[PDB]
Amino acid sequence: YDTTNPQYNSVSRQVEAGDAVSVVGTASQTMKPNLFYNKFFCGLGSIPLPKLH
Amino acid sequence: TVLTKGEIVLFALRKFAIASNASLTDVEPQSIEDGVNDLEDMMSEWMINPGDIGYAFATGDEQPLPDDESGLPRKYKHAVGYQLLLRMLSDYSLEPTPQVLSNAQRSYDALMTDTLVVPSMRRRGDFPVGQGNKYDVFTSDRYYPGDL
Amino acid sequence: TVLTKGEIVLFALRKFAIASNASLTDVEPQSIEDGVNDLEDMMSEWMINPGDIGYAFATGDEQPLPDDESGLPRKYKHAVGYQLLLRMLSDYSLEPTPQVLSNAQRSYDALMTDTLVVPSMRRRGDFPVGQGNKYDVFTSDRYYPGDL
Amino acid sequence: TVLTKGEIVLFALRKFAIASNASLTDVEPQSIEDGVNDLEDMMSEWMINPGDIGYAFATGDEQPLPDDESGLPRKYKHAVGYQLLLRMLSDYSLEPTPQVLSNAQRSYDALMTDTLVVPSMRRRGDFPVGQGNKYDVFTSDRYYPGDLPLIDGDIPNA
Repeated sequence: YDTTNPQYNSVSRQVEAGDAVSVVGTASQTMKPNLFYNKFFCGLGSIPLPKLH
Repeated sequence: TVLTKGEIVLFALRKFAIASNASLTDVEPQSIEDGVNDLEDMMSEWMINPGDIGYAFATGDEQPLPDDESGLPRKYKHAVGYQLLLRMLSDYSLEPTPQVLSNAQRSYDALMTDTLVVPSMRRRGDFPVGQGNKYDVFTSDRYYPGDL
Repeated sequence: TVLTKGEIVLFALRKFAIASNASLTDVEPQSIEDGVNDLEDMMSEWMINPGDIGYAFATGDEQPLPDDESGLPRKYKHAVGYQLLLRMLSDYSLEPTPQVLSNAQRSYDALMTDTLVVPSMRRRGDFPVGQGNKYDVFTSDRYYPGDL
Repeated sequence: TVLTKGEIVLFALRKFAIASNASLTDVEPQSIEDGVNDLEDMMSEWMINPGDIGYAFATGDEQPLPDDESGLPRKYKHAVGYQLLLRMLSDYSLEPTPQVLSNAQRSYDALMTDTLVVPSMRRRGDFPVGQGNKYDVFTSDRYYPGDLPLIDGDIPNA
């Protein structure tokens, strides 16, 4: 939330002191999480290695 | 045998006949302390031109003491003493003689030819290596790396 | 350890025996004041020709107290000290000596060798890059970027 | 005959008429001790620029003594004495004379003549040896011998 650059805003308002937050989940639960994403979220590659002498 | 800063400064004072074991002068300890500080300063700045020599300084906030060990090898005593004498004679306002200048030059040259190292100009990096080296079997790359 | 002002002007006076303990003389506060102001002026001047060496200048409007620190590393003490002596001898109408001049010149060289950057010339920006460097993948890779 | 550091320092003081048998005074123990220490440091440095010449350094913390032997050949005595005189004459605030300087230089030249090196550089290593030397398969030596690489399959240096 940049006041001098209106065009890069991506949130309704700035976060000041005393704002309220919460944690999504439980105290010490463990599980296997599901996932969802777009194609261009992350990228993976395998760098080739050179031969030894 | 240890090589202590106090006796290095004593030798520096002695070589020009300022205060020795056979002199009736009783030179003040403040002069010795100042000489030790000057030696520490000069040997600290010698980490630039002559490189590293083997000196161990007074780590921490503690001040130098004449009895504290220097750690230098015995092979550098005359060179260090001559340089200190040349840098210190101005305190007592004396003009060095050509024999002392020549001896200091000889000792410094011995020090510095002992310390001398020469580098080797490594290959550029895009310079090709010939087919005689039999690359891809004997050597992995077809060009010199030429870097660290 | 830590270096402080006043010590440098004391070194400058001691190196020419204006006020030391090798002689029986005691220093005069006018000498300390003059040395402090001239050291501050010289360090202000040195911000252009030799380059910044991290000296801590006076803040606000108060005078440079002789007991304050300087921030200079111990290695450069001899270089600063020999220049101050050269600039204060005229105050007392003395005359330097060839050995002192040679020592000052040697110490100055050490500061210069340490603070040395040799610029590297860079390509024009209209000089083409070769076809061996595949120039169809990256940004502005058809020619050399130039400066910045 | 054996040679002693005391004899060397006595020669050094005698050669410039300081503590000889033709003077109003004699030798002093302080002068002897200073000469011995100066000789010790001198040869400690001489182990660098000139070659090793067979000095016997006292072990441990024991002080070198005039009665102790040095082990030098007698042919180096003049050179060592003149160098010691040159490096020690400034203690008594005198000035060497050109004749003494010439003698010292001549003795040093005689010393340095006996210890030459002449490295006599080798071949290159990729330089072919002739076909007239009749090499063989299992003996290799198609070329003058040179250094050979070290190959390790665990540390990927390449």
